[PDB]
Amino acid sequence: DHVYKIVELTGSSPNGIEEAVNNAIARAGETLRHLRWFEVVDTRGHIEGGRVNHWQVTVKVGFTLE
Amino acid sequence: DHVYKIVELTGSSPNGIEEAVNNAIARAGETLRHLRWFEVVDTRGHIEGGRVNHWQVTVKVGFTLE
Amino acid sequence: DHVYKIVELTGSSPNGIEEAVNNAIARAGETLRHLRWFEVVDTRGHIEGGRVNHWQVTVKVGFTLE
Amino acid sequence: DHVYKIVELTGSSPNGIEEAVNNAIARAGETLRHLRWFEVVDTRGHIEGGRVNHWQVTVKVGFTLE
Amino acid sequence: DHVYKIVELTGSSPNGIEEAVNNAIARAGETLRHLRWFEVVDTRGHIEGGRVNHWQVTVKVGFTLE
Amino acid sequence: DHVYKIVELTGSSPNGIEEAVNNAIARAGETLRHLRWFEVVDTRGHIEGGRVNHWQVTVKVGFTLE
Amino acid sequence: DHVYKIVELTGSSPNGIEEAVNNAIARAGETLRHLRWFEVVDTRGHIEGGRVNHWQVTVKVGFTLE
Amino acid sequence: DHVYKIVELTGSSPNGIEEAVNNAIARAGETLRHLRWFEVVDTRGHIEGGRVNHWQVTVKVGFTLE
Amino acid sequence: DHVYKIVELTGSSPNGIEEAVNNAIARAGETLRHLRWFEVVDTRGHIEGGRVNHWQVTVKVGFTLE
Amino acid sequence: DHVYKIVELTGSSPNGIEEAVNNAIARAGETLRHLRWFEVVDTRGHIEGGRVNHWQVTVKVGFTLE
Amino acid sequence: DHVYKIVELTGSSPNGIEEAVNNAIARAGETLRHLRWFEVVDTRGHIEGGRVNHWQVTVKVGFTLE
Amino acid sequence: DHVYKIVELTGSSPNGIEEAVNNAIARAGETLRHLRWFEVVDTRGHIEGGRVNHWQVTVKVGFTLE
Ligand SMILES: Cc1cc2nc3c(=O)[nH]c(=O)nc-3n(C[C@H](O)[C@H](O)[C@H](O)CO)c2cc1C
Ligand SMILES: Cc1cc2nc3c(=O)[nH]c(=O)nc-3n(C[C@H](O)[C@H](O)[C@H](O)CO)c2cc1C
Ligand SMILES: Cc1cc2nc3c(=O)[nH]c(=O)nc-3n(C[C@H](O)[C@H](O)[C@H](O)CO)c2cc1C
Ligand SMILES: Cc1cc2nc3c(=O)[nH]c(=O)nc-3n(C[C@H](O)[C@H](O)[C@H](O)CO)c2cc1C
Ligand SMILES: Cc1cc2nc3c(=O)[nH]c(=O)nc-3n(C[C@H](O)[C@H](O)[C@H](O)CO)c2cc1C
Ligand SMILES: Cc1cc2nc3c(=O)[nH]c(=O)nc-3n(C[C@H](O)[C@H](O)[C@H](O)CO)c2cc1C
Ligand SMILES: Cc1cc2nc3c(=O)[nH]c(=O)nc-3n(C[C@H](O)[C@H](O)[C@H](O)CO)c2cc1C
Ligand SMILES: Cc1cc2nc3c(=O)[nH]c(=O)nc-3n(C[C@H](O)[C@H](O)[C@H](O)CO)c2cc1C
Ligand SMILES: Cc1cc2nc3c(=O)[nH]c(=O)nc-3n(C[C@H](O)[C@H](O)[C@H](O)CO)c2cc1C
Ligand SMILES: Cc1cc2nc3c(=O)[nH]c(=O)nc-3n(C[C@H](O)[C@H](O)[C@H](O)CO)c2cc1C
Ligand SMILES: Cc1cc2nc3c(=O)[nH]c(=O)nc-3n(C[C@H](O)[C@H](O)[C@H](O)CO)c2cc1C
Ligand SMILES: Cc1cc2nc3c(=O)[nH]c(=O)nc-3n(C[C@H](O)[C@H](O)[C@H](O)CO)c2cc1C
Ligand SMILES: [Cl-]
Ligand SMILES: [Cl-]
Ligand SMILES: [Cl-]
Ligand SMILES: [Cl-]
Ligand SMILES: [Cl-]
Ligand SMILES: [Cl-]
Ligand SMILES: [Cl-]
Ligand SMILES: [Cl-]
Ligand SMILES: [Cl-]
Ligand SMILES: [Cl-]
Ligand SMILES: [Cl-]
Ligand SMILES: [Cl-]
Ligand SMILES: [Cl-]
Ligand SMILES: [Cl-]
Ligand SMILES: [Cl-]
Ligand SMILES: [Cl-]
Ligand SMILES: [Cl-]
Ligand SMILES: [Cl-]
Ligand SMILES: [Cl-]
Ligand SMILES: [Cl-]
Ligand SMILES: [Cl-]
Ligand SMILES: [Cl-]
Ligand SMILES: [Cl-]
Ligand SMILES: [Cl-]
Repeated sequence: DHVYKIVELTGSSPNGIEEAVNNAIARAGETLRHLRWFEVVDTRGHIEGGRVNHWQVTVKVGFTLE
Repeated sequence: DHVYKIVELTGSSPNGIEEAVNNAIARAGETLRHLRWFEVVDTRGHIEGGRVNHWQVTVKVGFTLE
Repeated sequence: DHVYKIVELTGSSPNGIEEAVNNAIARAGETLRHLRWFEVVDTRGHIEGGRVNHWQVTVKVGFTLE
Repeated sequence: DHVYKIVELTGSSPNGIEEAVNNAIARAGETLRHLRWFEVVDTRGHIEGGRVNHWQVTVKVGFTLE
Repeated sequence: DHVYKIVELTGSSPNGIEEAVNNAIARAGETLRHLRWFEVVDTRGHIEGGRVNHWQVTVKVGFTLE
Repeated sequence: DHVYKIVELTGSSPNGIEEAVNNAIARAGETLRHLRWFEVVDTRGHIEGGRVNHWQVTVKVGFTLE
Repeated sequence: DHVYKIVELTGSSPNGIEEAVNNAIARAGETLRHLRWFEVVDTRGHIEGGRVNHWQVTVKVGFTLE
Repeated sequence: DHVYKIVELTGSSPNGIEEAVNNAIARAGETLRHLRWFEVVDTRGHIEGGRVNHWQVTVKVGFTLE
Repeated sequence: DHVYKIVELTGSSPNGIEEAVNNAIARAGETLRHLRWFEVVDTRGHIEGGRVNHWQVTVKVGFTLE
Repeated sequence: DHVYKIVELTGSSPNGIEEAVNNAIARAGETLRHLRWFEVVDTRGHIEGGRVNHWQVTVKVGFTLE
Repeated sequence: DHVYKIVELTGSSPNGIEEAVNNAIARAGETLRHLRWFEVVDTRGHIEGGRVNHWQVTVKVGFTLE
Repeated sequence: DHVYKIVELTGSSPNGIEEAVNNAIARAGETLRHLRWFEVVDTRGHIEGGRVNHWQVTVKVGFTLE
């Protein structure tokens, strides 16, 4: 039966990890269809002043190809 | 002296990463004894609609065998 | 152009992942200068009673050497 | 001269590993062109009753961009 | 919500890879309950004469703890 | 705030590593927009006679989705 | 044929690496049966004063399930 | 006691994974002696038309040196 | 006898990989002493226009502590 | 609460692994303070004649920053 | 059809990465036959004065056994 | 200048890790020439009764080809 595609995206947020991945999954939902699962590959961030100003979570999203 | 066992559990939460690991550690605490440390091995999730509905954190938990 | 040094630090917090990394980055900012980016290498923790009492996030922080 | 794109797909089959990858490569062949090589990244599966009902092989497929 | 345990088992078979994992999953199903997914970690084997006499596939099996 | 996509490309050159990645980035720039960073994942090549005739560098390219 | 379970243990010793793994295998031998092979995953330790006071070797032990 | 050498071979087959490794092991058995164990390192393949025409399993074979 | 320290630095150059590492090693040579070996951990870069404007090679440098 | 720094050192000894790491930890203890834990990253060595004359164990040492 | 052997060599050069691998492939072509592909495993080097005097690229070369 | 070959051997010993590698390096020195360095890839062992009877250290040995 089924075939899936896995794209790598990195979501950003000034607020934290969960927010960063949700942004990435929201932006994927706009353009792709049948989002099933994801996997966090990596957590990074930008430092401004002496503080984190962007959390950057890169993520693999699995979705059904029809 | 002592010997430790490491078990692999994956906790689930609709709320996020810290809640998902806490759930895993709570469930381990009911059945095992002398939980000492843990390590996150992996963060994954399920997507429903175009949103994350389950954060799935898999974790290794170390505990003393007596 | 520029050369950067990457140091490995692990931040601690009784509250969670983002707080743990912020602590690490705060302490780095006191002593180093020109902090540019970071990467999370590893999330660990201590368990007291049957609950997490310390989140330990180890992180690599990149900063410009002048 | 040539530049290649690598896409990550996961093929499914109730029958086994080879069949799962063939399904993934068939579905890629429908939409893409000049498939040259593949690499198995990962073998997973779903368990129903106490038996495997889906073999899930994830695969990287390299193809020529023209 | 839910919590899963992941155990590592290595199944054996003189016939090949799918049979080896099925054996492992069968033996897990006898003793454990609510087997949900698995992941192949590793494929090894024993060589007798100049031929493979045992396929050894080590696998991670996830199951719901209730 | 922002969201990035990461695509995997492998560039080719009969001259060497830098040229191979530049080709890949050139070809990505024709079709994609807002290329921000890249990472080398892997260096391979084809041998013809007893000499390298193609350097194949596979690379991950990050770019802003708008 | 045979199906094996692999458990992860970490043995401790104030003396060194071999002693640490032997303690882990001894404690496994008390409770499990048909220990066949082991693999070292990791060597760690505790530092007291400015000296190692515990060698911590984590180890995967494979054993036959009957 | 003994000392072993591990050589890396990749076997090929138009039929599948088990056949590919058997070929590699057969060819090793012709030239080497006392083949004891193997480990799969990697599964790759060539695509011709839109179909797999070669399965290429690379494998590490351990054998006793006398 | 001798004990070594390994620091992680990332060198930059608009020209390529070797120049980037040389810059890192030059800047290490100014401040440290007895540089013995290095290892490349990682090759990254910045893209400006549709072209690489900085090669970023991160490197581990080993040097004798006396 | 607390923040730790992890430094990478490689200790040497003509005698063996434990001696090598002890030398590394001794040299760290002279200069740094509040050494808490270590992890072995890697074991290497130099061969002179047809024998090992230096054991080189590289190690990560964690210590409290105050 | 076929069977390949992979050997691991490390080529050296005072000039850089491409030269180092070419040396390794040249020396392999003298003694082996039917060199098909290679893969860079690792880039290291020796530092003399405060400068790189040898680039050491270790490489895996695949060649047809007939 | 120079070119090195890396071979993978696994040394055995009922006594421990250092002895097992020394055996591997001794057996390599009988047949090969100009052994320069080695790296430990892996520590395994056989369990007899409830005790380790063979320590199996696999090692990569680098030697000059002339
Ligand atoms: C090796 C390397 C890694 C970097 N990683 C990141 C990153 O993960 N996130 C980020 O926002 N910027 C990253 N940067 C950009 C960094 O913040 C940069 O030095 C300044 O943004 C421009 O000098 C990286 C730069 C280098 C050289
Ligand atoms: C390779 C692969 C990985 C998957 N990983 C997950 C996961 O991490 N979490 C999850 O809830 N479901 C996972 N699923 C199940 C996925 O959500 C599935 O397609 C639907 O649940 C049923 O089609 C996975 C499926 C595949 C094929
Ligand atoms: C292999 C190993 C790993 C450990 N990792 C951690 C850790 O990540 N964080 C921590 O607070 N303690 C850690 N500990 C210490 C653990 O909590 C310890 O058993 C008690 O603190 C003292 O016995 C570790 C201990 C061992 C043996
Ligand atoms: C960490 C994790 C990994 C999973 N991986 C897979 C998978 O690889 N394939 C799959 O079909 N389902 C997967 N699932 C879904 C699993 O079968 C799930 O529990 C049920 O499908 C719904 O509860 C996964 C779930 C979790 C939590
Ligand atoms: C490093 C090492 C790895 C081994 N791996 C396996 C294995 O994966 N499967 C197996 O049946 N035997 C394995 N053996 C045992 C091997 O077959 C052994 O030499 C004979 O069984 C007894 O000498 C291994 C032995 C060593 C030293
Ligand atoms: C395991 C494997 C890996 C290969 N890798 C490459 C590669 O990285 N680049 C390439 O041009 N060809 C590669 N080839 C193709 C190789 O050059 C092939 O043997 C001839 O091109 C056709 O026989 C590979 C073949 C195999 C079996
Ligand atoms: C990231 C991390 C890793 C640690 N790993 C270990 C370990 O491997 N062994 C150990 O005995 N203690 C470990 N500890 C505990 C460490 O010794 C701790 O700081 C003191 O024991 C209590 O502060 C670890 C602590 C942290 C934060
Ligand atoms: C990065 C890369 C990896 C490759 N891997 C393989 C492989 O695993 N097996 C294979 O038969 N050919 C492989 N090839 C060769 C591929 O099939 C090639 O593009 C055509 O054979 C000649 O253009 C590879 C080529 C590249 C550039
Ligand atoms: C996950 C991630 C990785 C990045 N890595 C790098 C890098 O390696 N080098 C770099 O110069 N900039 C890097 N950047 C910064 C990137 O160029 C950035 O999007 C722009 O510099 C500012 O938006 C990175 C950014 C992200 C989100
Ligand atoms: C890829 C590579 C790795 C090396 N690793 C080591 C090492 O781990 N320890 C060491 O003492 N020397 C090492 N050497 C140096 C080696 O012993 C060298 O050939 C002689 O010391 C000088 O020719 C290495 C050399 C190369 C080319
Ligand atoms: C952990 C370690 C790694 C080393 N790696 C290398 C290497 O990659 N190349 C090299 O030429 N020498 C290497 N050396 C040798 C290093 O240059 C050595 O300190 C001097 O050559 C003799 O003291 C290494 C030494 C150690 C201890
Ligand atoms: C996955 C696997 C790994 C093994 N690894 C080893 C090993 O590292 N050393 C060894 O002596 N035997 C090893 N064996 C052989 C093991 O000891 C075996 O069960 C008995 O020797 C014959 O049943 C392995 C067997 C399996 C299935
Ligand atoms: Cl990917
Ligand atoms: Cl950003
Ligand atoms: Cl996945
Ligand atoms: Cl595990
Ligand atoms: Cl769930
Ligand atoms: Cl641990
Ligand atoms: Cl802490
Ligand atoms: Cl980085
Ligand atoms: Cl499926
Ligand atoms: Cl590839
Ligand atoms: Cl378990
Ligand atoms: Cl999983
Ligand atoms: Cl090409
Ligand atoms: Cl990245
Ligand atoms: Cl302890
Ligand atoms: Cl194993
Ligand atoms: Cl830069
Ligand atoms: Cl090193
Ligand atoms: Cl590091
Ligand atoms: Cl030394
Ligand atoms: Cl650690
Ligand atoms: Cl190898
Ligand atoms: Cl050299
Ligand atoms: Cl090496």
